[PDB]
Amino acid sequence: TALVCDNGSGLVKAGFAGDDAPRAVFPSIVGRPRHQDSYVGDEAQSKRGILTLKYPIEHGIITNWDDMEKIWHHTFYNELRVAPEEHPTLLTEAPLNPKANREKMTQIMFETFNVPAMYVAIQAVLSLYASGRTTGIVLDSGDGVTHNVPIYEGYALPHAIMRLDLAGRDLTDYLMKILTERGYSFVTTAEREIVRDIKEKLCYVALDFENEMATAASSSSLEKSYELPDGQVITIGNERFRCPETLFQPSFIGMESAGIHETTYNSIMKCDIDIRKDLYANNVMSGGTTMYPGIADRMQKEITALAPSTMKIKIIAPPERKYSVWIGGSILASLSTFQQMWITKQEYDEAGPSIVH
Amino acid sequence: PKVAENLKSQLEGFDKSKLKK
Ligand SMILES: Nc1ncnc2c1ncn2[C@@H]1O[C@H](COP(=O)(O)OP(=O)(O)OP(=O)(O)O)[C@@H](O)[C@H]1O
Ligand SMILES: [Mg+2]
Repeated sequence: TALVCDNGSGLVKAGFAGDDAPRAVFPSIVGRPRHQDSYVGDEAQSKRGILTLKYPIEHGIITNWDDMEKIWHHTFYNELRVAPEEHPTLLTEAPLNPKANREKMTQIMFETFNVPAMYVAIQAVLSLYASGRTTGIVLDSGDGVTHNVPIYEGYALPHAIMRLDLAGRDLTDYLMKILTERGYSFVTTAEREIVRDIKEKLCYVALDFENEMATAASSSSLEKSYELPDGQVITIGNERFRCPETLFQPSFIGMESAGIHETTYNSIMKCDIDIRKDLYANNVMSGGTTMYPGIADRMQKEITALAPSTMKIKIIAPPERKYSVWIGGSILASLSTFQQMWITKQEYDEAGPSIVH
Repeated sequence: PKVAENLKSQLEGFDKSKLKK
């Protein structure tokens, strides 16, 4: 059988090809004994007191190989429960990943785990392949990085990619910060979870930000209540959309980036003029941080206004967009016509990690 | 110059309904 594994800063979604949903979903963290012997995932989170925590993937790029090596070990043996020697493994990388990083992924896959074969693809491509498409621009928005990724006939256009170094993680802080600013106490990492649960259950993108500011002030209709595990009722009103707006107006945390809507526009205008129309109608979204209600609506509005007045603009926000990366990699890796794309061990033995190119 | 077109076809034609649960 073929394995599918998506390596995020935030979450390692894993499982088997031909499945519609990953069996293993866990934080992307290696833990080691602080003093005086190692855990991965939810077991590294639950024992964060006596273990030194680490995010080997931060911002999409694998930064430390021993840690990520421990996280691949754990994916095989604990979460999935497989012998890696007998399964093709499709691994996903970030956009604009350095060659050296991509060479090291292959070198390690054939040499530590001795896979029968492997392939690497690009997340954005995989969320496109999931929606039925091979052309278009994908908004990929995870825990620690965000991307615009244009794609023509199956392939990402590297020179036209755009990156926003702000994702779900940054919107949690900002919220945490904002509720703090209003009398509340949210310091430790382990209180963060509360705020994150506030962020996901309750936050939303304002279709128009100033109308919405006007609405939250003139009425109680947008006020929400959430009950801490300690007993207090936090009533949030405008916090609900002020948090996610940071995607479109990042200077809410002090950045210089334009929002995900201009970067969607730029990333289209660095493309062949004749493919542009196809991007505009195929603007698919993906990642947990694109899960906010009203995002594809607000995107539509912002692009319409940036794009010539007659341009058909369609934004696709598949209801399962949180897993599309993996869902695309599951589909890809089982089709009959992909099977001879796998780098085999013997191609590798004769060519080296540079074959991955 | 041959590998793409068939993969494109399987990819665009795929029914996700075909994926196990
Ligand atoms: N229902 C939801 N609504 C809004 N945001 C969410 C929701 N669920 C998860 N998120 C946010 O998205 C992030 C996880 O998304 P995802 O699994 O796409 O990230 P990832 O691939 O690990 O990101 P990276 O590519 O940096 O690794 C978390 O920060 C989480 O707060
Ligand atoms: Mg991701």
